[PDB]
Amino acid sequence: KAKVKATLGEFDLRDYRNVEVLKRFLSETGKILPRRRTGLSAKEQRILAKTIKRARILGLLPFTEKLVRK
Amino acid sequence: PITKEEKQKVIQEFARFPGDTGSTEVQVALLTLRINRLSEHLKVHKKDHHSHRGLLMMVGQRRRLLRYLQREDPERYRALIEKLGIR
Amino acid sequence: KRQVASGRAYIHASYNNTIVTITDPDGNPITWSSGGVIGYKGSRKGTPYAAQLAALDAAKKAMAYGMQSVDVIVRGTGAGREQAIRALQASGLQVKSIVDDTPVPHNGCRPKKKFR
Amino acid sequence: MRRYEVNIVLNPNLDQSQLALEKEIIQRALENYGARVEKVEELGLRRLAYPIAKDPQGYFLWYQVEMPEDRVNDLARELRIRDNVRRVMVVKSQEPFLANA
RNA sequence: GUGGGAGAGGGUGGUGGAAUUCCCGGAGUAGCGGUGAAAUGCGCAGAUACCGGGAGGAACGCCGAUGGCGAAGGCAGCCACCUGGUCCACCCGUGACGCUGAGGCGCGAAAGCGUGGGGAGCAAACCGGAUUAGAUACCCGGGUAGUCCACGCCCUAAACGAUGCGCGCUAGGUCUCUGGGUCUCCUGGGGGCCGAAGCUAACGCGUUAAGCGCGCCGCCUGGGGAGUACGGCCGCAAGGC
Ligand SMILES: [Mg+2]
Ligand SMILES: [Mg+2]
Ligand SMILES: [Mg+2]
Ligand SMILES: [Mg+2]
Ligand SMILES: [Mg+2]
Ligand SMILES: [Mg+2]
Ligand SMILES: [Mg+2]
Ligand SMILES: [Mg+2]
Ligand SMILES: [Mg+2]
Ligand SMILES: [Mg+2]
Ligand SMILES: [Mg+2]
Ligand SMILES: [Mg+2]
Ligand SMILES: [Mg+2]
Ligand SMILES: [Mg+2]
Ligand SMILES: [Mg+2]
Ligand SMILES: [Mg+2]
Ligand SMILES: [Mg+2]
Ligand SMILES: [Mg+2]
Ligand SMILES: [Mg+2]
Ligand SMILES: [Mg+2]
Ligand SMILES: [Mg+2]
Ligand SMILES: [Mg+2]
Ligand SMILES: [Mg+2]
Ligand SMILES: [Mg+2]
Ligand SMILES: [Mg+2]
Ligand SMILES: [Mg+2]
Ligand SMILES: [Mg+2]
Ligand SMILES: [Mg+2]
Ligand SMILES: [Mg+2]
Ligand SMILES: [Mg+2]
Ligand SMILES: [Mg+2]
Ligand SMILES: [Mg+2]
Ligand SMILES: [Mg+2]
Ligand SMILES: [Mg+2]
Ligand SMILES: [Mg+2]
Ligand SMILES: [Mg+2]
Repeated sequence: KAKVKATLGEFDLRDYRNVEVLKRFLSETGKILPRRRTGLSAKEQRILAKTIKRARILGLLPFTEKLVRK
Repeated sequence: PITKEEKQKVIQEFARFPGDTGSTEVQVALLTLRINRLSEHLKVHKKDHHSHRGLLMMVGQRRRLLRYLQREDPERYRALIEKLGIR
Repeated sequence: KRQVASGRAYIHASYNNTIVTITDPDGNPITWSSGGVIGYKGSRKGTPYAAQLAALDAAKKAMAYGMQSVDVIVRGTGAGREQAIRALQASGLQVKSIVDDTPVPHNGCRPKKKFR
Repeated sequence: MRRYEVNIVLNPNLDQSQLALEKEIIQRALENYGARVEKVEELGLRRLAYPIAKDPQGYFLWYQVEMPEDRVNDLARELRIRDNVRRVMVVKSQEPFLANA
């Protein structure tokens, strides 16, 4: 399976406003994806988590979602 | 907090000679500056205990340097103390 | 006396019971059923067969209301949490979609001694 | 004076009199607290991920400013007191940490 | 000193969503809940389930790790402010200014105390239902103090790495966090795992020493009696030394 960073550009991990690329790092639900599927380093993941939370509070990223087909 | 403007102001104020950075006088000056900053931070925020431990250690280091200065040259020690208003 | 022709179906399954509430597209319920609505009384209500029978009874009451297309919502975990959906699929109601919306807190409340 | 970024999400359904009024009130709040406005980006209508104040959408504003530190919280409060302003997040500016460089 | 860096380190104020409970409303019948079975309990004054709205308290899912920070206790949503510690590079400044530390002083999980707030969920005591030879328990339904906040006490613990602090010396390999570098790699500084020499009664330790040395502090001298008695000190008390 593909990891998120593998298929992506040279993007800002500190931009909480870019929903287009921050959406890639959320799961089918609103959960933040682990490092196994994001292909990020520890520091990169630690920054991405805070930026994702920032975007969530701004109503840009979903706090949680609903699972399908279950 | 303490930016490079205020820091360099104090250093150039307490230098034994142009270019000196780590003289006992300058060390005690910067120490006392951070001491007063923290002690004013501890006038409010009485429940900040870890910063108070840091203040204890800063007081200890300043007192050790002052003891050393008093042991080596008492006159420069008196000048420093009167200039900073301590003890 | 409603002629709803389409709606949602919520399956609340626990380890002590399973209940199905069939509702309209804007949330108001139409019919419902459970392991106690049908004959079973005690722990028998938590068996997958009771869940199947409850889903089927609720689906037939929905037929009485005139239900054809159904969207499924699932909350909770227990025996027959899936069997309810299987019977609901083969009940004669065209299943639109199945969704698991089990409510999980963000670590807000302290659980009972059983749950720690 | 430090560099900050003010995000403002307010009611989308405003017309031009109301929107210009709220924006000029934000401007007066920035003036009164010593906020030098370095740049501005107005996104406007956007689809929220979750409903905010019973509305599935919101109107967005982003201001990069330079203002004194001890006034940021009071400025945030005064910006929040307005009814139509539903979200205020003031963030200290930072450098663009990149990835997959 | 200069210039960079990582962080649930601490304090203050703000702020977000999920969930529980409760209240208002809509729609909707006959049960829900609970267990190994059950019953107390709740429901026709309309519950449970579903939808919308409101209130309030407490805690921060995914990220999260075998991770990080702190002297220890301990510290996880986000934002801002105030502030501590620490690491690296430059080789710049002072010129032994050092290490340890009886006493003292400060900090010190939870529970507990006092005054005043707060109170969703949980829950000692307690009230019931079961189980059993009996049930004063485990299991179920309720439920007060408390848990939460402000301020002042309390000074205990498996307060654990059951390993005091500092420095130097003594094979490496492997995983990792964070810096620097001419960036298959090297070089610092933390977190683990194997394992040289050596140590150990053995288990095991082994550059994060329980190895080889040095400095200083604390403590030990068979078990029970007993962390008891008396005395003193501290504490509102419980009680602690
Ligand atoms: Mg049952
Ligand atoms: Mg507002
Ligand atoms: Mg912190
Ligand atoms: Mg903090
Ligand atoms: Mg009602
Ligand atoms: Mg009744
Ligand atoms: Mg009754
Ligand atoms: Mg009654
Ligand atoms: Mg209340
Ligand atoms: Mg976890
Ligand atoms: Mg800092
Ligand atoms: Mg030199
Ligand atoms: Mg010289
Ligand atoms: Mg010491
Ligand atoms: Mg002592
Ligand atoms: Mg204590
Ligand atoms: Mg306590
Ligand atoms: Mg109390
Ligand atoms: Mg309870
Ligand atoms: Mg009995
Ligand atoms: Mg109980
Ligand atoms: Mg020793
Ligand atoms: Mg590197
Ligand atoms: Mg450490
Ligand atoms: Mg190492
Ligand atoms: Mg190693
Ligand atoms: Mg050997
Ligand atoms: Mg070993
Ligand atoms: Mg050693
Ligand atoms: Mg030994
Ligand atoms: Mg003793
Ligand atoms: Mg004896
Ligand atoms: Mg005792
Ligand atoms: Mg006594
Ligand atoms: Mg007395
Ligand atoms: Mg006792």
